[PDB]
Amino acid sequence: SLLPKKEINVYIGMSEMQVKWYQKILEKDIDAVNGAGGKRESKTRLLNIVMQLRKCCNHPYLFEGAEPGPPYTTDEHLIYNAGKMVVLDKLLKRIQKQGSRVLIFSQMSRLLDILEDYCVFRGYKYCRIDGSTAHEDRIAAIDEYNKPGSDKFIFLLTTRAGGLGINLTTADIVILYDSDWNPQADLQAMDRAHRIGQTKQVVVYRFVTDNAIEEKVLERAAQKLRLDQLVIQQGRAQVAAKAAANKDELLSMIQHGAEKVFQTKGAFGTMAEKGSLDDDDIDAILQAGETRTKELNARYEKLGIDDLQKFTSESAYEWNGEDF
Amino acid sequence: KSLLPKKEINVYIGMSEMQVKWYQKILEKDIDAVNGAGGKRESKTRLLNIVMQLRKCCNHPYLFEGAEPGPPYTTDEHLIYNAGKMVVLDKLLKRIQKQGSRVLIFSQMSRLLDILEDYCVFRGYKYCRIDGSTAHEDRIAAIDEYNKPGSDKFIFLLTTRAGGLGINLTTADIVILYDSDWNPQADLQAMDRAHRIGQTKQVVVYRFVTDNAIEEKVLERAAQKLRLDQLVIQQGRAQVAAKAAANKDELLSMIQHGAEKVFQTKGAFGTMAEKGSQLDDDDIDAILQAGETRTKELNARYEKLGID
Amino acid sequence: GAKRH
Repeated sequence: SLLPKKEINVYIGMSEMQVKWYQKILEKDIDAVNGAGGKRESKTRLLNIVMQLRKCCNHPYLFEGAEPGPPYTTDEHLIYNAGKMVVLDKLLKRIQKQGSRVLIFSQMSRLLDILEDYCVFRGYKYCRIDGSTAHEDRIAAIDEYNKPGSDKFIFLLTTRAGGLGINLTTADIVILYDSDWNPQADLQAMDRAHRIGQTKQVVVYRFVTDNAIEEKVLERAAQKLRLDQLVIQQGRAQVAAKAAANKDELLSMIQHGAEKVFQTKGAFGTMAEKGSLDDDDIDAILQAGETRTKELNARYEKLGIDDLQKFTSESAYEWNGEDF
Repeated sequence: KSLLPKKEINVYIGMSEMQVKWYQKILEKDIDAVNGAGGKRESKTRLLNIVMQLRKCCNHPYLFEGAEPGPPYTTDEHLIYNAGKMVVLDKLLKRIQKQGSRVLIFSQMSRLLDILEDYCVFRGYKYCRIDGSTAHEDRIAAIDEYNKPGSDKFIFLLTTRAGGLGINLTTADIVILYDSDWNPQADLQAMDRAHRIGQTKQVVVYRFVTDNAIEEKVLERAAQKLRLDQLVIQQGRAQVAAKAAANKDELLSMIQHGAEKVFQTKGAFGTMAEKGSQLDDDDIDAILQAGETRTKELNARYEKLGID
Repeated sequence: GAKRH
């Protein structure tokens, strides 16, 4: 039994330093912010503003000259200049207290550089996989973190880098420092821990900068996840329209009313009455038929794929329910 | 402009005294296949043969040779009251003409249109016909004859095959599907010859269905295929929408989100403004509690949407 | 020194 994963969005603010760089970024190209350029201009200018705002929402020290001037010192301000670092400082402190180990994912390898200095400044043992790490080295980092009685506590990874199907079930908590445009890259990052072999409840903390760009980024990726799940559940609707008729289906069509046909010594239902007609009788037919039509349409148009799908055992015709 | 939606009405019809005999003869001459004897590789061909004959019987017994009274073969009243659908058609057309309406009549079988032709001659109904035997020039000449202002024609006979060829017959307002195609999109394409841009009146579609026979069971199977096509169409929209990269407006709304409030800020922002230094358990438990609330709120917003 | 450099 594998326990379903808990996913919690941690909406976070920005330090005064972040606000400064956030304004500085918007001011550098404020005419693009106001949407004053022509519709012909490339996406490049807007995409650049987007990435710099993500760097600002992650940590100000991603920009050169941001961190206070020389001499450069690792300090407490490495934590108190970024809204996520403050939330992370206490979140990790509480994670280590309850005996939980944590994987931390990020989009940017320069941010894991900042987290490396934080881990030593706080005394945390850790591993790290960037995607610039070779095949054999990241194997040792996996096994080191997975070792029975391991010394490590935090695992630093970039969202895409691990590969596919790696096992980090020795950790129980996943911290997404920042999210991906592709919701499947992040879900693959959560499933590093939430997969067969995990015995404890997997909890995923997705850091989100509230009232900023990352809040609107969250909704665009949430829709993409929802739109994805809709394609997936209809993946068998392709076959159903394509599928030809069963031996079970053809048999049911022919047998429909076959007994009453064999019983009829005269004529079938409608023609039993007259067979010549009164416009009252024809207007009675159309009214009765329109009633049956509306019932049929409303009955089927509310169905989904799970009601119209034919299992493959349908064409595995064995015997008759009761004989004909 | 306003194009009135089509009223699609299934009109369920019985079988004549003659039809029941043939429907029994079809079922009896291969009663072993009806029961289900045989393998699937060999009996599906045996069942598919029964299906076509039962559809032929539901249309008209005269499709079988030797059914109609022997030579000479004359068009009389027996051509009408020997088929359930013809009787209903006979009174429907009489009402259709009186209400100033013109009707397109489609069918799967061209040999039925041949029967319908002799019926129209027997009743004096001017008609034209496109059954796919006709060449491109001839089809054009017949379409023009039916749409001409002040036309003499009243009925237009077509094969469902020849329906989806890009022809326009909006000068008629009534569609009668004597029998149905196994692929609903072919019959639905036949309806849009009258129900397309250019029609000014209400298009009414009567779908003849032999009640309590094979044609009634097929009708429900077509509705399954019709709905599954809608779901594939809807899946395509969700597929294309998922593949779309961000628009320049989508990029703009993401950048502008909160941009005014950030410019408005002088100190710290959000959480860092609230406490923003070292955080107690009470600070973290308040964030995680409010955050988990918004996560449930966010997922619920999209979990109630779906191919609608 | 520090990794963030």
